[PDB]
Amino acid sequence: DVVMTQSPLSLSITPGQPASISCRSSQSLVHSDGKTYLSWYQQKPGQPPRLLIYQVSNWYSGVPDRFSGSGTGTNFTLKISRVEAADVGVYYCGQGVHLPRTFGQGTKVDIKRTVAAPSVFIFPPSEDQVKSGTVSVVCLLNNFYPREASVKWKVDGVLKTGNSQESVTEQDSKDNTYSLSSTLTLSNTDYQSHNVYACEVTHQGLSSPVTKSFNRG
Amino acid sequence: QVQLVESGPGLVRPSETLSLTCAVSGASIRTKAWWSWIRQPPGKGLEWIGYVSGGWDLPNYNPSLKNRVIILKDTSLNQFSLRLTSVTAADTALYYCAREGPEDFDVWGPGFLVTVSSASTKGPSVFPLAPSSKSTSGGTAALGCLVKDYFPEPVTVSWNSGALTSGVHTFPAVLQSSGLYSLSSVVTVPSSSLGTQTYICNVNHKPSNTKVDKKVEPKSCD
Amino acid sequence: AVGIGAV
Repeated sequence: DVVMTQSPLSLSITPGQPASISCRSSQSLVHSDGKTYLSWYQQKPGQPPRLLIYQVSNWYSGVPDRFSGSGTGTNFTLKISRVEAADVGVYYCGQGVHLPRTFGQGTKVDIKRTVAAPSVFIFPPSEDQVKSGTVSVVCLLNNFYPREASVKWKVDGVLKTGNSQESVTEQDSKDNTYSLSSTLTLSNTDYQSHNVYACEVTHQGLSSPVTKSFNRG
Repeated sequence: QVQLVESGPGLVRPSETLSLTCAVSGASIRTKAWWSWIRQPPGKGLEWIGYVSGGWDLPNYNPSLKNRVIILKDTSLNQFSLRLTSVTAADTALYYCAREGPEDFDVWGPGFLVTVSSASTKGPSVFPLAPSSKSTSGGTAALGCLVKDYFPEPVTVSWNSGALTSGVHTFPAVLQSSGLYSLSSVVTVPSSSLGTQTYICNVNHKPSNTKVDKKVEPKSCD
Repeated sequence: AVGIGAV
């Protein structure tokens, strides 16, 4: 294969600044027809990639001029001149001259923005959940930055470990923020054996960890 | 105007053969284009599987596939299909059908998730995550839907049949110890709206042919 | 690109 290497593999862009990804190939991408067949694609989460550039510097229909491509031979460079919030995602370079077709491993682009403390909510289980056999208590951290945060579960005042699962969204396309859900799963026996449920959130944007709680029933 | 859509099974047993079909509309398959299949294991890079030509030249596949790939084209139905034999867990990924044209890969399908597992399909349970007055963080409250105990991926969650989009976060599914998946979809909304506007989560799980519309409202004593 | 590589 023609091995494609991207650099860096993780690129955090600073607002108001330009950004640059490099892609290097193990062989020349110059074809005998005189053209260079290198392409740049953008992939937002949960959707297929978008064709941005073919033929290192030509733009695909509908792609804005702020995306630019340069390079010769084996060195290629994609620059985002002034970023938008929607521009988070994974960027790939791909050669379309050699078989088998190959792509880079991809560069994950996340934006830098102002810190924001999470909005914290707790969701007690519905009665249907209690009837169902198992119960899930949810603690939600909405719309925070940066990504690092810690959630601790406290039942009747005591720390409870080993029954929780975390899931984090990708950086939002609108306000470039993150959100996190922590789900605590218990039996209804275990759920009704106790009364007070709380999640304590520690995060950089909080002067002190914030606790949200509820009383069973 | 060119649109491609992938269809097939979401579950295939291991060592069996994976069949996927990409239907093309907006352009004839008998054009100067290479109709291609490319796969991506979730959260990883793209692996080029191969192509079938719109003309008369022979198809070519990735040598990494170890002579397990057949790519076929059907002009009468205007579609092309992938057959991949002797699948393993490594073949579990997102499959994209695309058109390599005079520029480059012009158009991609939305992507179809194929999971290689022996486990039996299970539809999800949907529970409301209700907002409360004790939980109002300023002027906005949050409500949502918990989708538990389904298999396999994925489910789709919308709010108010797609009318409500801003402020919605559908979280990545987390795999339980049972072998089933669970996720949550939440939304922030002005607490004033709680008195007037009704909020409905629409969950769809096609592998289990389950569609659930569940309205999330505060508790009867709240 | 279509047709480039089997040439």
